[PDB]
Amino acid sequence: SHMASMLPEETILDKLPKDFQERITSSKWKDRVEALEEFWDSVLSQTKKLKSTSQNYSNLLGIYGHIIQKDANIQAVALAAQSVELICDKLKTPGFSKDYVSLVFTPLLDRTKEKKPSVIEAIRKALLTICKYYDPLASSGRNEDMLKDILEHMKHKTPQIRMECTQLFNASMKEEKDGYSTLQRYLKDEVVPIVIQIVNDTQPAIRTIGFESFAILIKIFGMNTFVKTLEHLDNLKRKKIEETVKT
Repeated sequence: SHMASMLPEETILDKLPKDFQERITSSKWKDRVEALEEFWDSVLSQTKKLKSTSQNYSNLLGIYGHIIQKDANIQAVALAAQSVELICDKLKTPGFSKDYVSLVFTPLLDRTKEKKPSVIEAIRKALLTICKYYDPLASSGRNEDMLKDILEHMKHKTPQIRMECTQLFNASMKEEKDGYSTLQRYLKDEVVPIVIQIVNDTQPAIRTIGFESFAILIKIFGMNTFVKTLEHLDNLKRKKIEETVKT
């Protein structure tokens, strides 16, 4: 006698094998991967909607975060990233809390140093999903901590990290449809200085991402507000950016 017809919520914490803790902390690579893969194949991969109430996902997410941050086996890293992505996407907000985010966000940003296609793709997907539910550019300003973390990684000494994190930031700018106010507050004093460094990088792959960043910024705020910055860049780079705005 009610109006809603909803998808039932599911639980997964009760389905973690009793030897999960033991296997996930084993020195043997196969022990960790089998534990991760079996839980993924039989439980997580088929999950459609997760229950938040009285379900404390911190331990599990903490385990995944630790793996992403320190595991020497990139296959275990990929599996952990895939698992985190799933939990965030099926629990959504407010269930997947900022406390939960803290257990996995920096680890993922740090691990963007990985180059193996399948591994970095898994890390990328988890980061994009987390940023979808917790928009770093949120006008509320609630996620500026995440924004600062991303901006800091865009200045990382490791080229792969600068590139991947700048691409993540670009995705956030392109996906934004709920207010540009926060992005604008960070624009001239924090964002532009970093994008300029990316655009002037000696590596062409990095410069390309930088041109994309500036082009996106121009499509959002307009050309006029960046005239001073653009006029200071090398003539060739300015032209590259203008051309990218069209593409």
